[PDB]
Amino acid sequence: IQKTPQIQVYSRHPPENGKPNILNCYVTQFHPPHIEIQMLKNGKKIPKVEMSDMSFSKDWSFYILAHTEFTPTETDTYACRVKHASMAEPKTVYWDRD
Amino acid sequence: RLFPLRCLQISSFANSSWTRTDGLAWLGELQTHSWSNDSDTVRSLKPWSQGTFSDQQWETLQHIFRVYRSSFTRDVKEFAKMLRLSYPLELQVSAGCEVHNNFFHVAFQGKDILSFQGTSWEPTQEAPLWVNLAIQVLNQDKWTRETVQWLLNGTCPQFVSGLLESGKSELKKQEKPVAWLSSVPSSAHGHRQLVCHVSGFYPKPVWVMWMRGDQEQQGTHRGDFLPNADETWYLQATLDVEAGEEAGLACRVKHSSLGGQDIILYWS
Ligand SMILES: CCCCCCCC/C=C/CCCCCCCCCCCCCC(=O)N[C@@H](CO[C@@H]1O[C@H](CO)[C@H](O)[C@H](OS(=O)(=O)O)[C@H]1O)[C@H](O)/C=C/CCCCCCCCCCCCC
Ligand SMILES: *[C@@H]1O[C@H](CO)[C@@H](O)[C@H](O)[C@H]1NC(C)=O
Repeated sequence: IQKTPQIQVYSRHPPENGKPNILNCYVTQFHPPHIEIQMLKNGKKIPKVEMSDMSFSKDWSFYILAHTEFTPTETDTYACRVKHASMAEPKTVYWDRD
Repeated sequence: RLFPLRCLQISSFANSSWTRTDGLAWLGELQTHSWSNDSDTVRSLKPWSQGTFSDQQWETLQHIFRVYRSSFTRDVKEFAKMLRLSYPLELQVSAGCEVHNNFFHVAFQGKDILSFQGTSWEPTQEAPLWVNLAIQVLNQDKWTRETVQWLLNGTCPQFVSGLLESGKSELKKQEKPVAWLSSVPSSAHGHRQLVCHVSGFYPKPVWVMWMRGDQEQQGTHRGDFLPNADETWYLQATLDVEAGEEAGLACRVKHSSLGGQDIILYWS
């Protein structure tokens, strides 16, 4: 059967405006392994995105890490969008900072 | 401190024309090898990925895997036409060993179907009837059953032993965590959710708990261990608190890399 991907967005370092940081997008619990992942700045697709090799847990569900360099500001927004066959519409999760 | 070697294979078949096979190897929590479908070579990710194995011992395994990948793809397409199984096909393979037992597990459509036990393939306890027909064909292949038995009991244990010694410096490494606080609005009115982020720590074990004085807050919710790109871990512990009862709250972090020195972060 198909499994819905869970999405988690988090930064590598303490978020500070004007300071370069790393944004992570961790997608888990999905099947089939065919999946499309995009990280967004202000709604636009970030070109410089690297992804680790896709792997699977003990239970045969897949997981994969996406990350990119980003400099957070007051007005900028960041999100990770995922397209999978288990969902009719793409799922978007925003980066929550304060 | 156990460091098992997990050899993972992800083979997908959309149609009779399209197919991919990607692989990788885990030693504990560190990825040691990367096997891209587009490459004829299993790529090493670390200076000690070969271990004790010489370059000549390594190329032997290199050609074996190259043959296996082409042969695996052929056999699955053959088993599809034979067992009357419809595309798409999803196969996953989990093999390897740990030096002090070995294992070979394959999965069809996210479910276990068979494993390699002793000297032959056996179907799983929960497995469809057509699996038994596939086992009968697989078990007729005497050369494959001897090669797998030779890799799991002969090649693998000597290889893992070579990895643990050649990479003991990186496997036993200690990275110090860095913590910070934040607060998102809670679902209930008059409540707020405090978040204590902990990132950059290694190895995996870590202790995070919200505190008042010396009293541990049992309302603390520990999250999952999320990976970073630099082979370090991320973790956050949340706590729902009422408005006006946020004062006196602190997040305490304990890790082996700190050497008995706690990380304390009082709120506001
Ligand atoms: C630890 C060292 C490595 C560390 C670094 C790892 C690098 C990272 C990579 C990770 C990926 C690891 C995942 C893969 C596991 C490792 C490989 C282990 C298996 C090696 C198998 C070697 C043997 C092999 O390739 N056999 C292949 C060639 O066999 C030979 O073919 C010949 C014709 O070309 C002849 O027929 C011959 O028989 S004869 O009698 O007629 O002469 C026969 O023995 C054979 O095709 C392979 C079979 C593998 C089957 C495994 C699948 C298990 C059951 C799954 C069935 C699914 C069917 C479902 C269909 C919907
Ligand atoms: C994956 O590699 C195999 C090996 O030749 C190749 O046949 C296949 O076309 C590759 N898959 C894709 C999608 O290019």
